[PDB]
Amino acid sequence: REVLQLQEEVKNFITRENLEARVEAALDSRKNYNWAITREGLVVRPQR
Amino acid sequence: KNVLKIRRRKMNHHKYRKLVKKT
Amino acid sequence: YHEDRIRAKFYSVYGSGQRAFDLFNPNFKSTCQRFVEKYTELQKLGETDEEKLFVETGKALLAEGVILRRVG
Amino acid sequence: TKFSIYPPIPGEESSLRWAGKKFEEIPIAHIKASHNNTQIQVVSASNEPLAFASCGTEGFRNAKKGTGIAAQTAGIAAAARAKQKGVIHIRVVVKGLGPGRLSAMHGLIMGGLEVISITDNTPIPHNGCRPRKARKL
Amino acid sequence: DPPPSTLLKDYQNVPGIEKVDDVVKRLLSLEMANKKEMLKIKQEQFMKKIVANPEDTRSLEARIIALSVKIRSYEEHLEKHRKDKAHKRYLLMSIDQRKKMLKNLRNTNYDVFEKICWGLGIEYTFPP
Amino acid sequence: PRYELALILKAMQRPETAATLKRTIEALMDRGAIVRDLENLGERALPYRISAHSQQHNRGGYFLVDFYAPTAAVESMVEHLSRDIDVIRGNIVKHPLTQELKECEGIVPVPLAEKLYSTKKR
Amino acid sequence: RQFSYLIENMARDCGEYAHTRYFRGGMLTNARLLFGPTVRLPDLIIFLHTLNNIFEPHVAVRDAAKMNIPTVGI
Amino acid sequence: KHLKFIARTVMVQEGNVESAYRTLNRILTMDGLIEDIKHRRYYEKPCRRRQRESYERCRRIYNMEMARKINFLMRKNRADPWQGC
Amino acid sequence: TPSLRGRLARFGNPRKPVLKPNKPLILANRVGERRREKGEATCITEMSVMMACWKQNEFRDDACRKEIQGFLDCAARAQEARKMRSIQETLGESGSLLPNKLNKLLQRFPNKPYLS
Amino acid sequence: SNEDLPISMENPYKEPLKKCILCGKHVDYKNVQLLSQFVSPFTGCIYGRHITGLCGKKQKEITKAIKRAQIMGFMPVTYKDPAYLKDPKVCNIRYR
RNA sequence: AGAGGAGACAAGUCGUAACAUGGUAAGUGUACUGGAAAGUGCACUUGGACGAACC
RNA sequence: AAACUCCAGUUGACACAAAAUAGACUACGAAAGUGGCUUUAACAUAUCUGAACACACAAUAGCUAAGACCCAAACUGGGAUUAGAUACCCCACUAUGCUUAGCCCUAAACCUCAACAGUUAAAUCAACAAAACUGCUCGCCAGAACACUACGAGCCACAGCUUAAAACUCAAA
Ligand code: FES
Ligand SMILES: [Mg+2]
Ligand SMILES: [Mg+2]
Ligand SMILES: [Mg+2]
Ligand SMILES: [Mg+2]
Ligand SMILES: [Mg+2]
Ligand SMILES: [Mg+2]
Ligand SMILES: [Mg+2]
Ligand SMILES: [Mg+2]
Ligand SMILES: [Mg+2]
Ligand SMILES: [Mg+2]
Ligand SMILES: [Mg+2]
Ligand SMILES: [Mg+2]
Ligand SMILES: [Mg+2]
Ligand SMILES: [Mg+2]
Ligand SMILES: [Mg+2]
Repeated sequence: REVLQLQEEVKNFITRENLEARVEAALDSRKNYNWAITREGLVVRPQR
Repeated sequence: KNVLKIRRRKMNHHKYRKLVKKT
Repeated sequence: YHEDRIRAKFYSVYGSGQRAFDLFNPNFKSTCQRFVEKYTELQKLGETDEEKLFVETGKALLAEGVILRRVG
Repeated sequence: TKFSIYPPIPGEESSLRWAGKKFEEIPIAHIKASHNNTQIQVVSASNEPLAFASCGTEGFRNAKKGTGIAAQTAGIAAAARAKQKGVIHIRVVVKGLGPGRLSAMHGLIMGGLEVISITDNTPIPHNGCRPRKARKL
Repeated sequence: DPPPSTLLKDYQNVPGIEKVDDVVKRLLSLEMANKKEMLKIKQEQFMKKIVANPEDTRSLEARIIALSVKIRSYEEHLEKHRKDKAHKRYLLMSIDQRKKMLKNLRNTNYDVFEKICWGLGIEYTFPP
Repeated sequence: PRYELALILKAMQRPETAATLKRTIEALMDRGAIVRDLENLGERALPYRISAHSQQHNRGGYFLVDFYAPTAAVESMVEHLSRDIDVIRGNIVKHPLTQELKECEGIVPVPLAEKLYSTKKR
Repeated sequence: RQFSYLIENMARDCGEYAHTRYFRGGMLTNARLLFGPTVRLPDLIIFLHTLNNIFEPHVAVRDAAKMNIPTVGI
Repeated sequence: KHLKFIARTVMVQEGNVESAYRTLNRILTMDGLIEDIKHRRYYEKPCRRRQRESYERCRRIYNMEMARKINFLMRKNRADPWQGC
Repeated sequence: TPSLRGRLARFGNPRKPVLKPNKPLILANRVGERRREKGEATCITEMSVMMACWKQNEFRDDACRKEIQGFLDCAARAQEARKMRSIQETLGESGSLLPNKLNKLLQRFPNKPYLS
Repeated sequence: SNEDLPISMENPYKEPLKKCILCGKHVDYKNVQLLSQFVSPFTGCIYGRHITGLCGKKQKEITKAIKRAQIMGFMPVTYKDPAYLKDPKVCNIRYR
């Protein structure tokens, strides 16, 4: 199962072919790892 | 405990070192 | 005791009964004790599934007219 | 609104003002309170010196420098000079835990300067240089 | 050393691993894994080469082979870190433990002891 | 192993940033890494002033490069990022998702220690 | 002290004796001095509370054991 | 290298400089900065530092346990219910 | 409360000791006395104002009357506040309880580091 | 034998062990918003476990993540990031 | 045989090093220095203490 | 007081040094030791004890050779104190602390509590300390002082380290 999942993932990897397209897509996109926690243990996502 | 034995050994060692330095 | 698991589940589900314990009356039956008695009666009737037995106990007590307000 | 002890942040829109000046523009009063001295320098937000006063500059000498009284006198002198130069409100930044850490501030208030904020800038190394050896007393 | 293209010990016995992408083979190879995976592959190779039962790990032979692999790893580590006293001690203690294990194996099973010595290239020398 | 290169690049226009990212990923591939994803965290003011290649940076563009590289390529990539001028600061870590989170039942209470001193009368 | 009055009343009603106050040192092992050479010590001591007010055994337990007085006790 | 007028800064409320300085000192004390500065005036040798830390940890344990006992028994400070017996 | 498990040097404790107390970690049946706070010189600011006015006015009391009166009022307030502070310490309202009453309470419920 | 005698079994009334607020959640050095919840607003000092309330494992994870973020340019060292001053207060400490 | 060391004998002389926080806590290793006990640096030990709720 | 005023204060640039808070955690290592971050290698033994006849380590200090040098600091010099002050207090600076390559191999190297397995039963237990024990094994001990000494021997150590006595003396220690 892990090998099958890895084979599925490999399709989306950055190669020397789609390097420029993926770089442009990354520049256009944004990734947020920020989220706060509450005293009750609930995650609070940013307002984006 | 007290350090009387340690003090005796300390004086012995100090005097021995000074004797070695002298001679 | 065997009834202790039933009592703990009852306290977790319906919370402490709004009826007040009267520890001076030796024949006092708390709402939890009534639940335990009904559960034991139904278990003697052949039912074995714990969740189904609990649900039937709650439904029977509600039908008899017992107030059983779940904590959630 | 509710008063906040946190200072306003540069780059953020803040309604707080002091004589029409933003928090980023208020002059800064640096109070170095050493164990034997207290020095107070008033500078502009653009880092232009305006006044300077230390316990030594007030005629206090030797152990008399490291007292609350000398620091208060230095604060009064520095505040007077700053007010002569046109300073009204100040952001106080104090470094050191000398006797003149607080009294000097009082002197500024006695001199006629309003303290809008107080900041501690005491140099606390994260285990950098090694200080001198412990005294035997 | 095993070739870097060698698959990991866990992934070499999954069906159809030869039909996966070359990138997948790289990921599951010893190239994209730490040195301990290479040590495990070496241990498996030595077991298949020497011991009668490759699936037995509690036997004295399996312990000797594993300790030999650990000793080789320690020597390779010390060749680069010549001032690593902790690993020097580990190497010396492992050498002594392997000598003890070889003494026990020689006392118990001599033919298997000879097979161990030949396969692992151990020259068992009696202590002075 | 699986590594994550956290990269802070000099705040530049889009062509320069794209060229720098392409150069970095190409260097990773040349050293043997298989790049899996490039995640942009955006451009933000740095928490503190950074002096890199005789230039003080107040803002930087944050990116992540998840990849699988042989253990020997990490040192070479660190050297390459050190030599680069467009990189304010680059740090390669082991990928956090690799380390699986062991389940925690809960905070086990610590009872007060007992029998630390003899029960003889004092 | 919650039951001192009740125990004293019970002892008076039954004709026996009570001690619900601070047990002075020697009321049993030194009775011949405190009371007199002809004092008669109890032949049975009943503790309705074997612990003193600091959660230690009542000294009268040990003293009655010394004086060979059987002790009934809750 | 960090921004200024963010760390260890307390805004004065209506010219109450006394209270602002008290709050700043309380913040520094609770964060332990004041004790750190005082101990960093002269170098504390590692053996002395370990001895001080051990003494302070034992003191903290004892003080917390004594406070717990005092709070536990404080309810028993009420009036004597069996006065005279 | 900080843990004590495996801290002290004891038999069966494999690790080196964490704590090395010079006294046994056993609760005493008494608390420390109500420690006095070392008095600081008071009314220094008003004294400074008065003395500066004296220096400016050549120590002429007529000109400095206001500051002199302020300093005198501060001195009287300080003395009366010291007396009131002694009264408050006798009262014990500021603390949760006086050390004497706390010692009485601990006497009622003593620590038992022994068997009986 | 006797039916009314007690039976050996686990404590049915035992409440589940209290879980730290971060139990089961991944702590990452890039999550500066979360890490800022455990640092002093004024001095940037990492709060102790008696303040945060986290277990030992999560306290160590938070500490290492904060150090990594501070050294790698994700997090300020001498103060809490002002953008995170209004985040939920999960630390048992009051200065005022 | 000129001398060194130890112990006893016990004086007088110069200080007061240790025993109390012994008035600079004591001590170990080591290095340097000093009329002399000894002093100081560096690391270590408690065979010291830190007064033991808050203040 | 001496000393520095090419000094002090702000701002900016700025390290072969040291690693606040976390740490109220008690983890790793055989011990010595190890509390900034990242990566690589990596933390012996599927019975236990076992080398002082070996092998490998061993804080700090110290030697040798080449570098770094912010800060600290033996020695030294100056100021002060003192009857004196070869110290405590203040100032300046060096060896040294750091890096690399070898040495030296000592500590109150002590948690003065050996390794392994087990017990809490009692007859628990001189005192204090950190409760009393059992089985097994190794190492050590046999009045004080002479004595961490002399001689002999070994060592890269040459005013050294390890092993280590005896004579005279006392009724104690
Ligand atoms: S409470 Fe679950 S890991 Fe801390
Ligand atoms: Mg002698
Ligand atoms: Mg003396
Ligand atoms: Mg002394
Ligand atoms: Mg010394
Ligand atoms: Mg000297
Ligand atoms: Mg062994
Ligand atoms: Mg060494
Ligand atoms: Mg130097
Ligand atoms: Mg210097
Ligand atoms: Mg000096
Ligand atoms: Mg360094
Ligand atoms: Mg040690
Ligand atoms: Mg020696
Ligand atoms: Mg010798
Ligand atoms: Mg010889």
